[PDB]
Amino acid sequence: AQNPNCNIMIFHPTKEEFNDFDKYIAYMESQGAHRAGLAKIIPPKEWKARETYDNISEILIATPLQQVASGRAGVFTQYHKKKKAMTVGEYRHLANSKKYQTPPHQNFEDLERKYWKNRIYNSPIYGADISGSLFDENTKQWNLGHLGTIQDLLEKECGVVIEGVNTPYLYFGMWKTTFAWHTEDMDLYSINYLHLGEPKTWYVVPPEHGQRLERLARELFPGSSRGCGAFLRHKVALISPTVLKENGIPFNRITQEAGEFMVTFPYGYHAGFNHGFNCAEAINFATPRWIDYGKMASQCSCGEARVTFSMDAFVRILQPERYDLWKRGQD
Ligand SMILES: O=C(O)CNC(=O)C(=O)O
Ligand SMILES: [Mg+2]
Ligand code: NI
Ligand SMILES: [Zn+2]
Repeated sequence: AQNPNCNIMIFHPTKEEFNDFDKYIAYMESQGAHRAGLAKIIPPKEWKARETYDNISEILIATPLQQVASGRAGVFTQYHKKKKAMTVGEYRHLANSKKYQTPPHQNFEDLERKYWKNRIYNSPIYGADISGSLFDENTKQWNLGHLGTIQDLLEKECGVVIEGVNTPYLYFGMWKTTFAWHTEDMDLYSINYLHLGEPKTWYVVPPEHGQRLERLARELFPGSSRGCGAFLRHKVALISPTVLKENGIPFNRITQEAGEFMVTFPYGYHAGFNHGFNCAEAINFATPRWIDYGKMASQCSCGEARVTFSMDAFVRILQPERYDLWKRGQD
């Protein structure tokens, strides 16, 4: 079995290997990449997402989110307080202000220490889940706005035609902006490109060990656990690497830099933080290997998780028994 220790693998495709997305994902899996839950893909040196980032300041962040923490430094939840709209130019200024800027640090490890020590004492502002793309339409390889859709994959695999579309989202981050522990909707894959700015640190649990994370989460967030049998779908809970190590949960960490892709694999729990002002783009996708994960994905039916239009068909077709109860949570 390839990659039995579930290490995060890093790939360096040639420009020739960068032509066929599906084939390259399947190659990575042949080498065991999926076992980690997360892989890094460094694009060929000839490749570019677009010519420059000079003209992005007028993108609107219609609902910036202030991420307010509660709990203790290594075990906390965050809630998202909606703030007034601002442009990317305004947001970049805000991220760079004395109140919100990255502190002096030695290296990524020192910054990671400072994040876990101090995150809860600040409330950074995140521009998340903004429908759109920063890939030039003329970028033909690994353009996250031109991937094959999850609906077409399900049709090709299963023969059922369904409604729904599949489009990318932009994330504008600052120091301490945080993504809570989660898997993707319907345990899909995700791909994330860091277009510009400061890094993003990721933590990931191997898919084969996801239930160990869930068990710990139920212990650490006991009221949330009683409220919902899939409360990690709410995307609000954080657990530090120190805490994971204390409880014997297998995980790995890696820092993504501007110009690099990360792929998360089905049922790979992941969490992370941004080092400073940055812009990422991400999208879910599917492969044939995903189908069985989609059929087994947990679902939130308490009403908190509230997700896209397109998830309806996935639940309806892959999880008909759950559909009724899940839909009640949706409405
Ligand atoms: O970059 C972020 O804030 C969050 N991204 C993801 O969880 C992802 O790409 O799956
Ligand atoms: Mg603009
Ligand atoms: Ni994700
Ligand atoms: Zn729920």
